Amino acid sequence: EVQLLESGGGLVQPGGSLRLSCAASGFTFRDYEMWWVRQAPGKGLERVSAINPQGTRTYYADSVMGRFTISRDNSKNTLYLQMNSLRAEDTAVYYCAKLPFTFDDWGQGTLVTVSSA
Amino acid sequence: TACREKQYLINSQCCSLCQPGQKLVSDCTEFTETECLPCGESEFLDTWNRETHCHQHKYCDPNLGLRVQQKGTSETDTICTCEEGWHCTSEACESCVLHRSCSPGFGVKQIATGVSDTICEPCPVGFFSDVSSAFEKCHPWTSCETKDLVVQQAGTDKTDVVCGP
Ligand SMILES: [K+]
Repeated sequence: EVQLLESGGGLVQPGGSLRLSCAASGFTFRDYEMWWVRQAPGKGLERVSAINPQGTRTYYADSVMGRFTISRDNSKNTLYLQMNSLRAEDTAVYYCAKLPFTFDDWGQGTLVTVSSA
Repeated sequence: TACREKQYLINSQCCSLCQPGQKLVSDCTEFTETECLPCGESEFLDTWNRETHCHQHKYCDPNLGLRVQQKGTSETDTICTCEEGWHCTSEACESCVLHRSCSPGFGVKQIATGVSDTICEPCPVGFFSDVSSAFEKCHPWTSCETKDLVVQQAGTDKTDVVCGP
């Protein structure tokens, strides 16, 4: 019944910025720890960021610390990721995950492409 | 009686078992050995046996996050694993989880994909962790010595010190 609908992902120029969102339904969102994870095509799965239910405690990967911001709207039941100072390495499909992180507990993904097209 | 090992099979006489990768088709006689026939395609038998049919190979459901690590043979079952960096929930790898969490009274030592699942620790004295979390480390107890406050409630590995004046 868990639905996680990522959006905001598109083609952006290096140095630019994007805001991703994950709209949750089918569970009490405000009570669960959420994560952002990215997967570059071919390349390995990477844990980007995480947030506690209240949005008072967070985690960031060294590769995204200082440039990325995880946040949540527990009224709208939505998770956010503000991506600033974007680089080509950040080109990946971005997913959001719900604790206990089953293969059912993650979204469809949102493609982020960082190039000069 | 008794009957030798890796031969086993007793029923008025001592018959040889079938080798792994072979089903039992005919029992042995006074002058004839046990008749064994190899397992069919998609089927296996992993032990010296007296089984008349082979078992089918397990499938690694992609919707479960499973990927075939080792294709099954007539002697061994298919071995499955997760996508990466997904972690198996059991030694059998019948389901995957992104990572495991550390329950209250436990704090993290991170999860970095590819064998690197979350390392949990049980919160030393002077530290606590309420919440189940996959990133939260043990947090230190309040103070009740800073503003020269009391103590009022002890402080657990799950709860923090509560202080009055
Ligand atoms: K904990």
